[PDB]
Amino acid sequence: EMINSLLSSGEVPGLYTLEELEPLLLPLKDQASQDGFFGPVFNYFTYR
Amino acid sequence: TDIKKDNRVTTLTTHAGIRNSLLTILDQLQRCQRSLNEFLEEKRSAFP
Repeated sequence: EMINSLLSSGEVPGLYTLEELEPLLLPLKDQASQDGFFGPVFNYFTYR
Repeated sequence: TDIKKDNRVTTLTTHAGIRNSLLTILDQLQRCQRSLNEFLEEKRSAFP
């Protein structure tokens, strides 16, 4: 079921918490700014 | 265009979240400046 989700969507649900996404996705805002991808940082992480 | 609609000065306090729109427009202009560096050096080599 986890592999089914990670195939279909791109995320694994209920895997990370909320506090463990900003010090990890924090180095992605720069390429997020330069590439043209908008919205929050987590959609860019899922797209990568 | 929305400023052309209503020109009362306190409408900018009450638009639909303009703060991130303004900051992102400023940041993208900074980035197109960094893209324009090369053309600036071309015109500096053109006129002494």
